[PDB]
Amino acid sequence: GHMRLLSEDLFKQSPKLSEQELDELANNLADYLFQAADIDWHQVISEKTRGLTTEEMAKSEHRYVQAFCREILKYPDSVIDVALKRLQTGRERLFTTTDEKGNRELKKGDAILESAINAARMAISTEEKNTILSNNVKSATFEVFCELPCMDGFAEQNGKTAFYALRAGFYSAFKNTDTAKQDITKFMKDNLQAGFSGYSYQGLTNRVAQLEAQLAALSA
Amino acid sequence: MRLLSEDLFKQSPKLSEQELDELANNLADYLFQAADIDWHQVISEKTRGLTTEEMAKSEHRYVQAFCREILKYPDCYKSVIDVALKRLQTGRERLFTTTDEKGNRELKKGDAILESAINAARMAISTEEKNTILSNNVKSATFEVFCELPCMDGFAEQNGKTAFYALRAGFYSAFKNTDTAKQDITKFMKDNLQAGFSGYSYQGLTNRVAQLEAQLAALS
Repeated sequence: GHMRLLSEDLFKQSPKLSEQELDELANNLADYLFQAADIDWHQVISEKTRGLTTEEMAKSEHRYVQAFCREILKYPDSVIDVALKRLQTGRERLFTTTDEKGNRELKKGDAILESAINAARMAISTEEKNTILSNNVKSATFEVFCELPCMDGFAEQNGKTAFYALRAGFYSAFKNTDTAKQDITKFMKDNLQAGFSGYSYQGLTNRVAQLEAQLAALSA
Repeated sequence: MRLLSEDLFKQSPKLSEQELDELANNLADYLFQAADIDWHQVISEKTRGLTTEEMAKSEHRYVQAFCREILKYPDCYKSVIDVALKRLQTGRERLFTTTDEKGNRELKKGDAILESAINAARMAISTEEKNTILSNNVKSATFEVFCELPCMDGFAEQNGKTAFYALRAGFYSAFKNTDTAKQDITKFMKDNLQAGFSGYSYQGLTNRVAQLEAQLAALS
């Protein structure tokens, strides 16, 4: 199943999982983690395009440069920086638009580039992403992880300190980018299987209970 | 000293046992002084009635004082004593009654300013008495004065909601019923200052775990 979007029980029934779909769940939760990771596109597109021309960027691939540059369509327009700035200016409706089988012209408008950015996000192979990231993979991949449903309130249930422990155990999770994926999966698996206990606060409370009951019944 | 923004918790261990006890003690004392007394949770107390001659006798000094102060107006018929009460919060600004002794007065209303009556009650009260008047409502009040200390400042933000709650509960349970209460809390205080505060603290639950592991492996 594709639900890592399980609001909580992701961290609940994982404990609690036979090695099969635990190794599975960890693996493709990792795959999801990369696949979702934001690339901060503006530098990326500018550095891939330039110094080319409107018709000639639409020529290449690089699927994503194309997917993004299907937005030369709104109106006329290296010169992509121009596009960016000259667009994000207003949230209102100004820039003209094309007509295919019939006129839809004064429309977005402020596309928020969810149009173009999203298009790109759709058109980029994930590996290209891994390479293009190169150790910013840490903050980005972790940053998808943080907005997961399962991770929804962690910061305020467990506190700042527990949350930082988790970030740091995540960055320390993989070195170097070479094995990045294989690394992260590991971490996911090991946290999914038991836990997440501390970094959980309850996990810790329980850990201490059980841990002093086995320094208790040690009688022997 | 109290009011130490951070230090108190971190630097309380280790003060010499005499200094620790001085802190635990003067601390209980503060919690009890600063306790917000919140009258009108006292109205339904022995005003149920009527409830007429109370103000006459009113064994406990606070009712004697308070009432013998609030009896100088018409008492507000035609909606027990409750009717009259309402006329003085929303009475703003009615400017009504209080005939002396002689005539006039005209009046303080105000609705007027009960604050004279509550000044009466609170000046007519001791702190031990306060302990008495609270009655299992002591827990909450004394706690929400304890969170007003500088050391408690960001406690739920660093350690999270769950720990804040465990801390509360642990505090509330610090005392079985009223008899020994001032002592119990003191013991609890001393108890949590000597060591820690460890969990409830996040960091302390961690060290506590790793140390119970170091005792595990240190022996076995």
